[PDB]
Amino acid sequence: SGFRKMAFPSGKVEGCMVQVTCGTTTLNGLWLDDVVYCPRHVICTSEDMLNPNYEDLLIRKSNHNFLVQAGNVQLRVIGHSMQNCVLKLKVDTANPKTPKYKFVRIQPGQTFSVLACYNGSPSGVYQCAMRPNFTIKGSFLNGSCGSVGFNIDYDCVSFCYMHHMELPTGVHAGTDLEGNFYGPFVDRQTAQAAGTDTTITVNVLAWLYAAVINGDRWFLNRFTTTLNDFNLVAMKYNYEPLTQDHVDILGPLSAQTGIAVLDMCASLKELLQNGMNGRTILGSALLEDEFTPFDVVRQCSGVT
Amino acid sequence: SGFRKMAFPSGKVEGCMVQVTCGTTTLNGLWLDDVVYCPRHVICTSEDMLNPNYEDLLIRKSNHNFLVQAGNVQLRVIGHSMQNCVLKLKVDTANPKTPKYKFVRIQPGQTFSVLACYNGSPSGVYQCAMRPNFTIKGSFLNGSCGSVGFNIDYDCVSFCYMHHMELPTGVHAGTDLEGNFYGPFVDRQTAQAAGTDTTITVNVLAWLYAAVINGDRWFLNRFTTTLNDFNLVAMKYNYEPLTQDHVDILGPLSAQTGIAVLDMCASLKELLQNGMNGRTILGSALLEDEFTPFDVVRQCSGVT
Ligand SMILES: Cc1ccncc1NC(=O)Cc1cccc(Cl)c1
Ligand SMILES: Cc1ccncc1NC(=O)Cc1cccc(Cl)c1
Repeated sequence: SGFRKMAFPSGKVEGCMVQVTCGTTTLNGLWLDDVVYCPRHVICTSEDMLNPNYEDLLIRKSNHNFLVQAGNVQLRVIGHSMQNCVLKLKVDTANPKTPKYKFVRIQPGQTFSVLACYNGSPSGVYQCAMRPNFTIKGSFLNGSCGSVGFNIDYDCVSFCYMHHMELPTGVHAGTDLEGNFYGPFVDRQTAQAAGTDTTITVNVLAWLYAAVINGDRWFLNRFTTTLNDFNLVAMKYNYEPLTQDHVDILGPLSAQTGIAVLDMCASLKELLQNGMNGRTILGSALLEDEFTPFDVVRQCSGVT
Repeated sequence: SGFRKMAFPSGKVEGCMVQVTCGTTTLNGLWLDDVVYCPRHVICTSEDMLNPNYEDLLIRKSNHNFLVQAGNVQLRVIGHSMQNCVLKLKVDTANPKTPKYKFVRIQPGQTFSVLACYNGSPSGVYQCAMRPNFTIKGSFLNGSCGSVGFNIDYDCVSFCYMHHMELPTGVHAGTDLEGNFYGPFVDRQTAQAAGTDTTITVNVLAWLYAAVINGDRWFLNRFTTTLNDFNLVAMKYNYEPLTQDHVDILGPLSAQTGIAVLDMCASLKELLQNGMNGRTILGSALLEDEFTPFDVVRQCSGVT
């Protein structure tokens, strides 16, 4: 019993964190096999960030200008290349701590753990969601760039995110491990708009199922609804429209609790229209959307 | 910018997790140097838990009855002893992954990271507080017993908690690494009362300081208060009385923000008396008490 915002154990990722220095800028890199991945803005100075020509900037750099340090040992850089917004530094040594891994581009609404790092050293781990507007509400300071987001399936680490930038609104933006930004963001010191962000409806419903399982049932009512009626309410409250695909992934939780998905939707509809009236659900006074249906199943069954 | 419920990187602790089996019961153990620590209830059957005589139960067991498995390799048990509510299994091999460590008994209101484990395998990491009533609101299932709570200071892991029991109210109880329970709990299948739990006032004030630093300032008002006036309000709302010691630890945050501690108390007083009026602070619709003043300083400065 109990429900927590749980992150994956960060050990396999800690063994991959390195510090990358280029000139005066230092940030985090990910050392997998004989390649170090880091944000390409490591090659910029503060003046460059206003409007960087990354190709021209990288041309003034050689293998010896990239200082890669793993813990306390220096790695020899024998190759460098830019792929989208990431730099790939070929080193002469394969990381002995390289776990089984994959690079994956996650979908908005999906969750992942973040290992926040400074100077190649891990400082903390937290669980977050990729917002529908492709931003993350992380906790990152200067020096955190290159910190990564991941998921773990038994022994395989699926890297999904690399931190690049804090928008003027305090929210965060980054790339997949191929250097493609999630969202319309560019790695430039210019005001950039994150779109209107919506609440991840399917995740809120999954979290209401987690609440029923853990004993918080006060919100369950004698009502039901339809996908069309519920979506009229979701639209009014800036919730993502619920589709049959979302209903299908809620199936295991609906089977476990015996509460049909559309019945849970009617509870959510009443919570949206009436608020919580000063009550809490799973220790929260608001509707939580950072737990996918898979996260609820994993946590509620103890998957290691 | 941004403020998250961040846990310590769990890597140094993952390398210590083992599975301990005794008869038909399996739970988690902590392998440090040549000793495996686990809850003593590993020696009980379901029938024993109603009223166990642990000394009599342990006498029927020999070194060979304790099956300790680290990952996939078996450890040879050469000694066994009971210290309070923990079993200490001497193994013939020192854990090569033993980090620098200490055993510490934490105070109520202090925070720590938990590495939830099943069959000696880590499944998740979350940050929590030891409640003033010595319980923790964790996320633990059957098989999680022996999962540990810790803090990390540079390279030293301070182990502070071992999970033993879920109370009939869904809250959790456990021991320090010397087997002493936090609270009045006994490792027995009997209804046990956790006292009245209060909100950790100093942690809420530290979190309001984290809010001001990150931009959420709407709650700041034109008022001030005294320790005695504030404590009258704290008493009414079941908040821990604030002492000069608490004011002293809030000093660094007060210096950083330029908001005197008693001015922050007046904001908290108005929030307690008026609620949030539908607003949020750091993405929360309630007053958060799981961040100590040290956690706010560490997170807001990027301590690795
Ligand atoms: C200071 C900080 C805080 C949190 N995360 C990240 C940062 N750093 C930056 O955003 C630096 C920067 C500036 C313009 C473009 C890019 Cl790609 C990166
Ligand atoms: C089932 C479960 C869920 C979460 N944490 C722990 C558990 N397990 C137990 O509480 C088992 C037990 C029973 C009576 C006394 C003691 Cl010390 C331990």
